[PDB]
Amino acid sequence: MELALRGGYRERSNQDDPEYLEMAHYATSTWSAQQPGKTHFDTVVEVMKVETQTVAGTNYRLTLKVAESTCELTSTYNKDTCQANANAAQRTCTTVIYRNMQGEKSINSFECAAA
Repeated sequence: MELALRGGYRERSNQDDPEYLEMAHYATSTWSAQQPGKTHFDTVVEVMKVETQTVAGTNYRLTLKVAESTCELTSTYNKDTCQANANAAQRTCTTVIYRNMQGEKSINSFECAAA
């Protein structure tokens, strides 16, 4: 559930693999569903930075711009149907998704800066 190392992240391009965006939506929708007082999913406006660290498993550290979606938590999250309005408050969130060598992923951390 963790890969712990100081330094050793390598920047990757957000243009080079569609999985970074998929993982960003996974992390954002999953995290926001767990938050108190929340009525709607948060969604991913942009993957701003991608960095990865690998030993056997891999950490994906994604720096995201996130905003409240138009989808209620009582509905099923859909990445291409739950977009944020331009006037919704945006914030920067950083998430580390840990995927073990055998392909199982979890959200090791998800932290948002204030708007």
